[PDB]
Amino acid sequence: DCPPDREELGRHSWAVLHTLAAYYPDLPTPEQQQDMAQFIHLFSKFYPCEECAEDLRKRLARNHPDTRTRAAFTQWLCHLHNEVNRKLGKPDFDCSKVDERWRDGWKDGSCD
Amino acid sequence: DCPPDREELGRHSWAVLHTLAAYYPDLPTPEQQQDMAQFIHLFSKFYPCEECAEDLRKRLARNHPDTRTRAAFTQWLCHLHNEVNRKLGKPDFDCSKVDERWRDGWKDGSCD
Ligand SMILES: Cc1cc2nc3c(=O)[nH]c(=O)nc-3n(C[C@H](O)[C@H](O)[C@H](O)COP(=O)(O)OP(=O)(O)OC[C@H]3O[C@@H](n4cnc5c(N)ncnc54)[C@H](O)[C@@H]3O)c2cc1C
Ligand SMILES: Cc1cc2nc3c(=O)[nH]c(=O)nc-3n(C[C@H](O)[C@H](O)[C@H](O)COP(=O)(O)OP(=O)(O)OC[C@H]3O[C@@H](n4cnc5c(N)ncnc54)[C@H](O)[C@@H]3O)c2cc1C
Ligand code: NA
Ligand code: NA
Ligand SMILES: [Zn+2]
Ligand SMILES: [Zn+2]
Ligand SMILES: [Zn+2]
Ligand SMILES: [Zn+2]
Ligand SMILES: [Zn+2]
Ligand SMILES: [Zn+2]
Ligand SMILES: [Zn+2]
Ligand SMILES: [Zn+2]
Repeated sequence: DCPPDREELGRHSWAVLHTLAAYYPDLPTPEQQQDMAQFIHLFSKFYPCEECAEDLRKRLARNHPDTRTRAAFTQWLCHLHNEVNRKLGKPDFDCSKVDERWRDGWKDGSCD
Repeated sequence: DCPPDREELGRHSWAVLHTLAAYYPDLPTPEQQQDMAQFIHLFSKFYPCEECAEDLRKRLARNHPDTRTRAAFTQWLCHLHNEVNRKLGKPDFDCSKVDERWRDGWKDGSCD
């Protein structure tokens, strides 16, 4: 029960972000589309890893969140995460698997 | 690497929320105060535990986030969490300890 470090906070943050994405509507209202884009922007203002937050705001200044549908947003966010992975020398996550990882469980049923 | 369940997602969500609070400014601008209140409201719209999110929106409809300073917000959020703890038959967290838990580490140095 110590304050989470960069690694622990980062993992939990992605878990939160990818989970919210995984359950976002397939057919969001215009308000939901605006709200979710604003949510990601606000996260970028307050994420307390200052280097991380700066990096993120830079990225979002060009690459605005795609919140048009669940499919779009889950893909958008998976790609954003892979950009961070690449910076940190981590492998790309296969974005075609984003639903298995964050909603449905692996196809082999190992999460059932 | 399975989709987090209610318990795992909840723990990580509180970790994220209390950490953002712990590092929020002592002297936030009016824009930061509005932004952080909006951030909490948006979280309440998208948190995918539907019972949880409903519960939260109900609470926030009366008890709006206090984002006036770091001290206020960390306390506000600790109290909000304790309301949820109480519903779930968990003990109250001592809010006077919120900085030890989420920023500084325990006074005994066990986190150093
Ligand atoms: C917006 C943001 C920005 C950050 N910027 C920085 C930074 O600039 N510098 C820095 O050092 N750290 C940064 N971090 C923290 C960093 O990205 C990691 O969270 C941290 O290094 C821990 O890495 P990890 O290997 O445990 O797994 P993480 O990258 O935390 O991934 C957690 C899990 O998510 C899954 N996953 C991995 N990639 C993807 C993907 N593309 N899509 C969907 N799921 C995936 C995997 O199952 C993985 O185990 C940032 C975090 C966030 C949320
Ligand atoms: C906004 C929100 C709402 C939720 N609503 C529900 C709900 O209606 N029903 C439901 O079943 N679950 C709900 N959850 C999930 C639930 O609150 C817990 O996260 C989950 O049951 C796991 O509990 P836990 O005992 O692991 O610790 P959590 O309550 O997840 O706490 C994690 C850690 O935070 C620290 N902590 C505990 N209390 C406080 C506090 N008051 N202030 C600061 N730090 C604290 C402790 O170190 C604790 O180990 C909600 C979560 C959130 C974020
Ligand atoms: Na660590
Ligand atoms: Na569990
Ligand atoms: Zn690292
Ligand atoms: Zn943790
Ligand atoms: Zn699109
Ligand atoms: Zn790219
Ligand atoms: Zn529970
Ligand atoms: Zn986890
Ligand atoms: Zn106040
Ligand atoms: Zn109360």
